[PDB]
Amino acid sequence: RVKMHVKKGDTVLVASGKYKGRVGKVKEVLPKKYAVIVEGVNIVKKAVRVSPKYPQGGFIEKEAPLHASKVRPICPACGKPTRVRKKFLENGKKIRVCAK
Amino acid sequence: PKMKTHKGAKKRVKITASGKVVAMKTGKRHLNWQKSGKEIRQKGRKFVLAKPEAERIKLLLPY
Amino acid sequence: GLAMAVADRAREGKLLLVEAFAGVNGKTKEFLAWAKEAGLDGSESVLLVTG
RNA sequence: AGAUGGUAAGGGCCCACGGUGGAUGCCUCGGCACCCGAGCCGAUGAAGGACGUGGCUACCUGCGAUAAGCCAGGGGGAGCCGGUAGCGGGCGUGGAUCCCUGGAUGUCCGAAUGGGGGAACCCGGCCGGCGGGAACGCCGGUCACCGCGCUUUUUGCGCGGGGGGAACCUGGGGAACUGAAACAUCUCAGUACCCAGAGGAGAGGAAAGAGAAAUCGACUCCCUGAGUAGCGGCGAGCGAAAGGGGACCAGCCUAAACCGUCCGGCUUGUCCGGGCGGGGUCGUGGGGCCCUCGGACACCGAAUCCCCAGCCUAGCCGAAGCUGUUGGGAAGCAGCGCCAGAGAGGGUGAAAGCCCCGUAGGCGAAAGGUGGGGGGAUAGGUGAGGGUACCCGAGUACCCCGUGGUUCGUGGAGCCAUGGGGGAAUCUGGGCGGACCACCGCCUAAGGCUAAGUACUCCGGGUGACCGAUAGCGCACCAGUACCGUGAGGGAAAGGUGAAAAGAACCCCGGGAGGGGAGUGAAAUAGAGCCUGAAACCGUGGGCUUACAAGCAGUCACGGCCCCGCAAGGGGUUGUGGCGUGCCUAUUGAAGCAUGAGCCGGCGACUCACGGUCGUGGGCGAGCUUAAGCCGUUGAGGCGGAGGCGUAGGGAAACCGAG
Ligand SMILES: [Mg+2]
Ligand SMILES: [Mg+2]
Ligand SMILES: [Mg+2]
Ligand SMILES: [Mg+2]
Ligand SMILES: [Mg+2]
Ligand SMILES: [Mg+2]
Ligand SMILES: [Mg+2]
Ligand SMILES: [Mg+2]
Ligand SMILES: [Mg+2]
Ligand SMILES: [Mg+2]
Ligand SMILES: [Mg+2]
Ligand SMILES: [Mg+2]
Ligand SMILES: [Mg+2]
Ligand SMILES: [Mg+2]
Ligand SMILES: [Mg+2]
Ligand SMILES: [Mg+2]
Ligand SMILES: [Mg+2]
Ligand SMILES: [Mg+2]
Ligand SMILES: [Mg+2]
Ligand SMILES: [Mg+2]
Ligand SMILES: [Mg+2]
Ligand SMILES: [Mg+2]
Ligand SMILES: [Mg+2]
Ligand SMILES: [Mg+2]
Ligand SMILES: [Mg+2]
Ligand SMILES: [Mg+2]
Ligand SMILES: [Mg+2]
Ligand SMILES: [Mg+2]
Ligand SMILES: [Mg+2]
Ligand SMILES: [Mg+2]
Ligand SMILES: [Mg+2]
Repeated sequence: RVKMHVKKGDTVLVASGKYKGRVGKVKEVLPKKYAVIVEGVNIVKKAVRVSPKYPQGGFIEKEAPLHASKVRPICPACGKPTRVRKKFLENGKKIRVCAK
Repeated sequence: PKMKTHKGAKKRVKITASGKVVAMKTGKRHLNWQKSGKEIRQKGRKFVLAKPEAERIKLLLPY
Repeated sequence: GLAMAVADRAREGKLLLVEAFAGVNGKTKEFLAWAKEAGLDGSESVLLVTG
């Protein structure tokens, strides 16, 4: 509980470091470690694979998780905090001064 | 906590208004049999002390 | 000590006896503006005593 | 004939570099302390356990054969199938996972309770079901004991009890060391411990009180009274009360006389007794019965019950920034802005009010727990005068013998309690006011209940001139564990890679281990019990040095050799000469053949509380100062003269007083 945070799975900007300013859709969000997967931080893994099954695994430089605080949501206007407004029924969330 | 006044000493010694201690003359109750009228009279009056005066002060302090 | 302290700060010439308070409500902007015209640029710590 | 460089099997000193080892620094989920909140659980089976449960499960956690969980009501709004990745297979906006409330299931042990028992095992009776099911086995329900009321009897029916709890609480028992510089009375102490009981508290409690005021007015706790009164082998020591000031505030039911009634007993009566109802509850004495009053409408009003506010048990909203600049990484530096009832704190690759979480401020409950805070109802309760003299708590008061409590140790020894013996009275009664008498005066025993103020902290929260892994709880880490004991019981060590695992693919030596490349990284003497890495201790390389030498190992001088500097000079080494009895403790005296220390590193010893005494800084000064506590605050101060020290001493005291 309360583990919830900023954004979810959608468009997001990154003001981190090695990939500052960059932008991309957040494909994953692990709340336990409080970090999300985007398209910025991507490091090369040399390991063949931990599991013997499927001989080749990949020297892949896949996406590495990223602290969910360095990433910020976005809309028509670039980079905005998050306000919330209970709809005429539900509970949607509006940006700095616009909808959704 | 709270120094207890030495009752054994108060019942037998009163301090002067100044700072001196006074008590009755010793030897006058038992040894008696037929001593010179001087002795018995000399023993009638109280007296001052010296160093141990300070000692007995440190008892009747709250008093 | 209390009076002496007050008398000290006053002797230096800092004990101001205000009364006018354009600060209608609990809004910092108002005070910051009131203090600005009060001669309080913020370059000095102050003990704002008031009821 | 003479003279004097070289030589190192090894050793020494110094310098560089590594190994070992884990000090120091910094870090902190943990711990400590205080404050506030909250406070019982159990035969509807508790506390605490055993066994079992995941597709693959060793342990922890969760759960209980429906066994990482099932049903429903809320909360929440994208992810989820615990720590836990991987093989393998799924769930989620038709709103899951998670959190809060209720419910269901809940093996076997355990108060354990059908019986037995070496706890988690073994064996049954009664009813009903299952398998062909009479022998066998399984499943559901049920059967322990004790207490009280019902049951006329027997047997049954119902209600309760049992056990657990860190500390606190009451009652029944109850030490010794130690102090007294011995010891025996005393002290330690009614403490430790044992035992039974009670619940968020317990106890105590509406005067047979206190004690001298022709006064106060239950009880409990805090100031004070006071180290006073007293106690005491008058030794060591022990140690009240009244009164004043505060918190809190609360007062009630019954026994008896007397009336009705039901039951059974007999010596049959106008009665004895038991059960129930009415009546009655007092110390200006009260009540009963009869008479008179008009004696009814109101007046009092719960501690019990009903509704509600509020509160705990999940949560939600929530102001304000963007580009440059150095870097592995901005939040640092710069430039130009903004919010603030929010500039507390935490995180984000480093140093952030405006990035994330928050904070100020303000929202929220279907359900469950609390709730006189507010309101409502019910119980119960309210008067006068005269007469009558009926009643007012029994092996009790009272007295004596033995004793405990109290400040009271037999003291002149009362009072409160009571093991033994004797043993009354009912207001012309009876206790007490410190032996006794008298007078004056307080109070109504021998029946019970009563909130609050008070104590404690297993549990939750907040805070800290509290610790920071040899500290802090014994335990920051799967610790009451490993290990040690037959058993009570004893009881450790052990934390840190990095911003991210990007945890080093692939080649080479090798059996492996471990290395050398390469690669990741800002960093690899950050490379895996891996941050910082001190010291003892081990080792290689280099400078100087030593095989005719005698010693607390050093110091003083000269010289040679090696190294830094423009020079003079400074550093390392030691050839020769001079001089020289280690440290500590204990002692009249130690180099001592007196004690202690193998070496390094870390933990380790004059504190605090209250009271006293002198000095001292500072405020006030015949005055000075407040204590509990109330108000305020949320790291604010203020009020509060009850009380204490001082202004007069002297005497044993009556008393007198600059004497
Ligand atoms: Mg004479
Ligand atoms: Mg005094
Ligand atoms: Mg080397
Ligand atoms: Mg259980
Ligand atoms: Mg299995
Ligand atoms: Mg698992
Ligand atoms: Mg019958
Ligand atoms: Mg002894
Ligand atoms: Mg002895
Ligand atoms: Mg005693
Ligand atoms: Mg009580
Ligand atoms: Mg109090
Ligand atoms: Mg007291
Ligand atoms: Mg004592
Ligand atoms: Mg009655
Ligand atoms: Mg009545
Ligand atoms: Mg006595
Ligand atoms: Mg008796
Ligand atoms: Mg009574
Ligand atoms: Mg009570
Ligand atoms: Mg510290
Ligand atoms: Mg053994
Ligand atoms: Mg390093
Ligand atoms: Mg030299
Ligand atoms: Mg020694
Ligand atoms: Mg000797
Ligand atoms: Mg000496
Ligand atoms: Mg020696
Ligand atoms: Mg010796
Ligand atoms: Mg030795
Ligand atoms: Mg002192």
